Amino acid sequence: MDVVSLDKPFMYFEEIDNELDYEPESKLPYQGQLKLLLGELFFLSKLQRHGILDGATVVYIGSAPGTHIRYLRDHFYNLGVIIKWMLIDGRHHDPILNGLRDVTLVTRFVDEEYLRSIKKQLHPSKIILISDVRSEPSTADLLSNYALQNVMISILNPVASSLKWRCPFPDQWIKDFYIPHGNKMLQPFAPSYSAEMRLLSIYTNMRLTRVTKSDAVNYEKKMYYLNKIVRNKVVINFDYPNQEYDYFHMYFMLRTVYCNKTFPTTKAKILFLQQSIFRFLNIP
Ligand SMILES: Nc1ncnc2c1ncn2[C@@H]1O[C@H](CSCC[C@H](N)C(=O)O)[C@@H](O)[C@H]1O
Repeated sequence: MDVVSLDKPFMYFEEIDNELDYEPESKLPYQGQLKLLLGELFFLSKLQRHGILDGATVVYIGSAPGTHIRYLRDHFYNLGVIIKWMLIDGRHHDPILNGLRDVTLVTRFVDEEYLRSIKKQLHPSKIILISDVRSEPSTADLLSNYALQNVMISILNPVASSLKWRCPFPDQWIKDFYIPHGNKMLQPFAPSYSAEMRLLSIYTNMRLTRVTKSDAVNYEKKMYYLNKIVRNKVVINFDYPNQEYDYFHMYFMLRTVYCNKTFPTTKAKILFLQQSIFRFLNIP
């Protein structure tokens, strides 16, 4: 691999400072669950900092199988953060999520009508929304997914939200569509050439923004450069057992996390955290 020297990785899509023409030419065990757990630990730990997580109910739509969620719940539980978890999915969840009084498992495909019923039952408690719903998917599938996610926000009115965000590819465009305002958080350990990110919103009332076909091209080119060039560098100045970019990226995400244990160095804290995550997910 190519070596490089960085002060920080790209955390949000806007920071990508170069593009590359997509080329059609296209590793870790349970990498999907690792990718989710990191982005959700990041998003939730940022809510912990703003003090809006304590006393909240996390509503996770499309959570099945959700093996990683058991690590989230344990993490904040051991931190003393009071959280209620409600995991709603058509498919069955990982049985590792069984027997937890603060985790409610719901087997159902959410529609507008049901979204109103869970809002009425949770109101006026703080709701935090996490959506990973997906119906390969077509641009029509994505458009329906993103329309449902919008309905999620307008009805559930969460204090904050994390939404699956992958723009349709320009050569599969259909129409302009709208998505919420938010920060486009990049995902370490995503599939080699995935252009998917997490749209993180903290609502002060939401505002929608139009996504055009020229935006689809910007996404394609920036994500390709990120996946082809950036994510294939070794950060030679980084002080860590593994210097590959994705670990550099993971490192910066993990240092926002809270810990009950005290460590002599930030590096020791990240190292302990990374091992704990990997051991639970069965990753060498
Ligand atoms: N309307 C809907 N309501 C609930 N779940 C939905 C849905 N549409 C799609 N899904 C779910 O979206 C999921 C996409 S994959 C989800 C992965 C999950 N976050 C994990 O932790 O492993 C599927 O499990 C599918 O059942």
